[PDB]
Amino acid sequence: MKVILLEPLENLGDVGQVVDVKPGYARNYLLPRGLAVLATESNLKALEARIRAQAKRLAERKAEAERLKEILE
RNA sequence: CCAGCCUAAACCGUCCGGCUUGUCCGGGCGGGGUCGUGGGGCCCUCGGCAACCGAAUCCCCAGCCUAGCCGAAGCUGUUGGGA
Ligand SMILES: [Mg+2]
Ligand SMILES: [Mg+2]
Ligand SMILES: [Mg+2]
Ligand SMILES: [Mg+2]
Ligand SMILES: [Mg+2]
Ligand SMILES: [Mg+2]
Ligand SMILES: [Mg+2]
Ligand SMILES: [Mg+2]
Ligand SMILES: [Mg+2]
Ligand SMILES: [Mg+2]
Ligand SMILES: [Mg+2]
Ligand SMILES: [Mg+2]
Ligand SMILES: [Mg+2]
Ligand SMILES: [Mg+2]
Ligand SMILES: [Mg+2]
Ligand SMILES: [Mg+2]
Ligand SMILES: [Mg+2]
Ligand SMILES: [Mg+2]
Ligand SMILES: [Mg+2]
Ligand SMILES: [Mg+2]
Ligand SMILES: [Mg+2]
Ligand SMILES: [Mg+2]
Ligand SMILES: [Mg+2]
Ligand SMILES: [Mg+2]
Repeated sequence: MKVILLEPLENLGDVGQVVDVKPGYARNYLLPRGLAVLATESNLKALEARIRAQAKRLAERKAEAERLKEILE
């Protein structure tokens, strides 16, 4: 069972991270407690989004602060 | 006997719901697509088509079905209860 978890669990790993688990642990616990989600191709593709989103957002907030330093120095 | 066809998916637009604004997550609608010389999508170059095909869908008609109608040519005698 592949599931991207939405919470840092000492068991599995950190948020957003994808990891393998026994189906039971997922179907009967992680899933209902919302702690994690199915690594479905649909959701997985949407996870590639948040990465690119903030990979841009950060590589631009900092990218803009590259000119401010380019003048005060 | 005779005959071949429509979609799902990639792709684009829209509507509603969702987030952490992304050619992004889902749902419905429309466009796109449909085959084994493998085909389609998206990009570059040629018509930027009159045309050529065309129904298993509609519309009119013929025909046919459910009543009908026209239709040739004979008389006499005889037996017999009756020709
Ligand atoms: Mg489908
Ligand atoms: Mg598509
Ligand atoms: Mg669109
Ligand atoms: Mg859509
Ligand atoms: Mg709607
Ligand atoms: Mg909305
Ligand atoms: Mg959409
Ligand atoms: Mg469609
Ligand atoms: Mg078509
Ligand atoms: Mg079509
Ligand atoms: Mg084809
Ligand atoms: Mg080219
Ligand atoms: Mg052209
Ligand atoms: Mg052309
Ligand atoms: Mg023209
Ligand atoms: Mg006729
Ligand atoms: Mg007939
Ligand atoms: Mg009749
Ligand atoms: Mg008569
Ligand atoms: Mg008669
Ligand atoms: Mg006599
Ligand atoms: Mg007689
Ligand atoms: Mg007599
Ligand atoms: Mg007689």
